[PDB]
Amino acid sequence: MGAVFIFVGALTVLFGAIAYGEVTAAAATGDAAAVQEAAVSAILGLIILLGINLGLVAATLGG
Amino acid sequence: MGAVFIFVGALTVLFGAIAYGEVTAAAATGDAAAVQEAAVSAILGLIILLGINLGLVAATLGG
Amino acid sequence: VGLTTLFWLGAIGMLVGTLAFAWAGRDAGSGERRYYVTLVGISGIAAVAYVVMALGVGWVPVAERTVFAPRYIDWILTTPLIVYFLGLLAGLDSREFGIVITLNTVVMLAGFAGAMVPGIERYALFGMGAVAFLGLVYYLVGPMTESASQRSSGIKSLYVRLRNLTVILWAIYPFIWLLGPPGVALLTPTVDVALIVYLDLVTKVGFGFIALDAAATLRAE
Amino acid sequence: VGLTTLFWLGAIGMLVGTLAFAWAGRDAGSGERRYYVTLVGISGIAAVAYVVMALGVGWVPVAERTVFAPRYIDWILTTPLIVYFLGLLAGLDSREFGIVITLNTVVMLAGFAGAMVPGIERYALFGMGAVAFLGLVYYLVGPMTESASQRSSGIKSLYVRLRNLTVILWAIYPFIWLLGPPGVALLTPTVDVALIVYLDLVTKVGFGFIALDAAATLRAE
Ligand SMILES: *C/C=C(C)/C=C/C=C(C)/C=C/C1=C(C)CCCC1(C)C
Ligand SMILES: *C/C=C(C)/C=C/C=C(C)/C=C/C1=C(C)CCCC1(C)C
Ligand SMILES: CCCCCCCCO[C@@H]1O[C@H](CO)[C@@H](O)[C@H](O)[C@H]1O
Ligand SMILES: CCCCCCCCO[C@@H]1O[C@H](CO)[C@@H](O)[C@H](O)[C@H]1O
Repeated sequence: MGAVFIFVGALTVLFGAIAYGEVTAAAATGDAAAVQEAAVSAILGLIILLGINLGLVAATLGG
Repeated sequence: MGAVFIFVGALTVLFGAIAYGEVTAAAATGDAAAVQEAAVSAILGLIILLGINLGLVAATLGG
Repeated sequence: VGLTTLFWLGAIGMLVGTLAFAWAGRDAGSGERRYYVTLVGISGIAAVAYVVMALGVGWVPVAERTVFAPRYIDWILTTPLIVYFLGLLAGLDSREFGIVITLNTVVMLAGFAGAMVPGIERYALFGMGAVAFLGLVYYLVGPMTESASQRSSGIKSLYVRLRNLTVILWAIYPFIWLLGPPGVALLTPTVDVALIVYLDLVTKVGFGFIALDAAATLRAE
Repeated sequence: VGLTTLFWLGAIGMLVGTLAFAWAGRDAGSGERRYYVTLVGISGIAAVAYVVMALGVGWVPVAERTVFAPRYIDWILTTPLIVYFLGLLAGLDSREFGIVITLNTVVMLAGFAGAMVPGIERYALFGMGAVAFLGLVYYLVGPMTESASQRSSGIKSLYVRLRNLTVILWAIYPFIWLLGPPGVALLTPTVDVALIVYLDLVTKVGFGFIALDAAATLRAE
């Protein structure tokens, strides 16, 4: 389970970094609507990511 | 495990909704930097949320 | 969603737990009573603290941020009750109880003090809390686990499950402190509060429900 | 991070899996060979598809979005291999294999076709895929599970674990289709690609590693 968890924990921060980069890039623009757009994507993406990680975990540490 | 998962799945979308509301509220402002700020918080928050959900799941469906 | 709305959600969640723990305990003999009472204290205190914050009390301005005194006061009162519950399962003696409650109290006192300090030296207080927390974790996974391993199967199993919930989840709180308003304020006040509501609910009410579920099973075989 | 960088990460992840599956299989007798070969095909095909996208090929403009033909072509080729692997574990006969591969192929064909359709009628194609997917899930958790339950303990256990991984995770793909560029485009192209890389890696390489770990254990007792 260990290798599974740090895989999950590490990919989450790596996904968060990608999402953050998208938000900062949109921020550099000065367009508020662009940032909202990148942010809505990041939020939906992170929610889906939970589903994936939870799915992976439930599937491997369940039976 | 079922009641645990839909608890996790439902609180995630509820957290995503709060985060999204914060981003839209910042968007309504027209300030790009404000949106980045709300977005960075949402991203960090969602990453921490994965940790909580994963922690809860690992702890209950592990032994 | 406003902060007060989140605080009200916290209060309701804690009340629901408290009612559940009280009623589950109505079916309890001399040996189990103290566990149910402990759970009631844990969620009851938290419920009141959340009401206090929802009613707009204890919001303390610190430099350019807002710290919630009742949050830290709740933790000071309820975390030693959680440590107590764990120690009962583990079969600790008074001297062992004294050590872990002391380590626990240092964490919560340090964290509260640090949150109330405007200057950079608040991180020294955080650091003192963080070291004490590593000591508490050691006690939980080492000595306390060894003590628990001498008890019945059902008891050892509950201890490990609650120990794992506690160690993993309590370890998240200092990151929320660091990233939230008391630290570098990268989490908004709203996200900070929302994360803490969820986390408090799992560490108190989730903890209790895991215990309730195990207690019913042990008594039914 | 650019799209091509993500595609390269996908290709490397798939290559690492492919090398692992090939080498693990070097230790394999007549009974286990086909499973290892199947895993190599699954991750190998995916590795090449990712290279194709990383090299900037197959990026198809559709209205105001970009659809990746090699993504859908990969799925058309590799998902029936995953269904095949599961069917082997379950102990299916040719007629049973034919049903599930057919249902699987309808999902992937419908999803690819829908992604390539500019108009609102692409959701009808999605819908056709979604219904076929519910049929596939039924087959996986019903008939195929019943077939698997007649085999050895070690085999039934691997089947259920891989079945659970597959059903839960494959169910996420249509939501990414709907929320991403092919649907309402709420996910950016980058987030869309990043989610699919991770998901593909778990459903192919994670799947394979779970199988590798079980195979070693069965052979070592
Ligand atoms: C019901 C409330 C619970 C279980 C609260 C737990 C809070 C902690 C484990 C806090 C730990 C902290 C550190 C380890 C460092 C200093 C900051 C703290 C107090 C947030
Ligand atoms: C290695 C790649 C894998 C396992 C791909 C799996 C993809 C699916 C399960 C896609 C399913 C879809 C639906 C159920 C509806 C139509 C849209 C699809 C094709 C994305
Ligand atoms: C909320 C429910 C938690 C119940 C956990 C019970 C764990 C302790 O178990 C109790 O200890 C008694 C001795 O003190 C003994 O009579 C029995 O072992 C048991 O009743
Ligand atoms: C990647 C590793 C997956 C190996 C899974 C093996 C599952 C099937 O098991 C194999 O089936 C043979 C009959 O065909 C028998 O000789 C044995 O049951 C076994 O070798």
